[PDB]
Amino acid sequence: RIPRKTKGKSPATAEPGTSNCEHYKARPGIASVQKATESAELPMKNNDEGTPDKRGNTKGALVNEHVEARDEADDATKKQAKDTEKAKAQVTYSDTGINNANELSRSGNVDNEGGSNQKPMSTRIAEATSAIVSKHPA
Amino acid sequence: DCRISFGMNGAAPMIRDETGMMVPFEGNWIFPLALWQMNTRYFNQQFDAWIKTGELRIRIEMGAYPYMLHYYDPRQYANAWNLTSAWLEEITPTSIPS
Amino acid sequence: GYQCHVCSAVLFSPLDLDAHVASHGLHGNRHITEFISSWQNHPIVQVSADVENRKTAQ
Amino acid sequence: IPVERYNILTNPDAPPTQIQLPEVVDLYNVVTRYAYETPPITAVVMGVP
Ligand SMILES: [Zn+2]
Repeated sequence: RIPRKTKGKSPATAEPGTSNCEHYKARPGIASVQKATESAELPMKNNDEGTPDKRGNTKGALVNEHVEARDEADDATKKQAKDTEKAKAQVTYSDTGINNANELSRSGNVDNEGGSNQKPMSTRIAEATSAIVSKHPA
Repeated sequence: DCRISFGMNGAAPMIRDETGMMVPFEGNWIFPLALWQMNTRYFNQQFDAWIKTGELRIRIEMGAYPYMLHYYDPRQYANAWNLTSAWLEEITPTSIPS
Repeated sequence: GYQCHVCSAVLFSPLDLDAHVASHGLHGNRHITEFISSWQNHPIVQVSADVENRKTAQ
Repeated sequence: IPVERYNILTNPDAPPTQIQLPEVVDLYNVVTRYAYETPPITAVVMGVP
């Protein structure tokens, strides 16, 4: 049966019409297009930070966004330079020429509620429960 | 616009005319050479068995070509299907043989 | 050698012919898509991602 | 034993595809089984002059 990719909740003579031989070279190169369209096929990369996890916490990195997006833009330009053979990238995403000071991406400084996730949400909820508790006497 | 509809249950496979009609693998036909070149594989598994035995007759217009001569003794048997099968096979979208 | 008439694929086994005609929906006593050109002999098929052992497949 | 859940067996006048689904669920209903075929996508690709 078909396996599961993710983890789960657990006389007749041969007719003379053909005899194959290689004759026609592919003029743009069929495998050379095949590798490039394999590379172009690649699906959409996940961006899941800033979203609630299983327990209720964000899945980010405790960075505010004005440094976070500049960081990931510089890292994208660095990966672009690694993808190219050259050392300094021609196309760049950081320090392009226009300013980007009113900018903010998604990451895990802020929760959904709007406050700072310097403490976990599960910690805050368990804290609010444990603030009021009653114990029977002796 | 030239498509090949296969035959079923013994009925004849047919071909698309430029008048939009459909016709079996019979009768005198006229091709531009470029059509044969663009589908030079897929026609070979469709036509050659009808060329060798049936009376399907094709005239392929191309204007100019280099040519090859082969001679024979008329006192004996002769057959050209090896040379013609070689030629019809070796037609390439890029090139043609003589 | 073998070949089917509904395509121009070159086949070898009679069980391979019986397997191939089921793609067109025939019957006699696997992949995700199967293409075939009309000038070259380079047919291309495609297979799912998790399955290993790619043998000229996308 | 619940007579009200087996409508087809206990009503001689019940239509076969009758359900009373929002009120009470039945058992022993009229299920319709299939047998399809999903082929892979094929294409014969011709050039053009
Ligand atoms: Zn076929």
